[PDB]
Amino acid sequence: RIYKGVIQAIQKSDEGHPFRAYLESEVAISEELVQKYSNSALGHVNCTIKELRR
Repeated sequence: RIYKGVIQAIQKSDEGHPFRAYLESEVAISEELVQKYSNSALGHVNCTIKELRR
């Protein structure tokens, strides 16, 4: 129930996002990137990307 990332959330396209708002997303990805480690469970693969976050 993401809720935040619902279907209507697509409306964001209508809001014609600026640009910097997306950049900040880097903080979100950073959180996920670390979560990607889960993929590393399969020996290792996504963990390699984690290196980016350092």
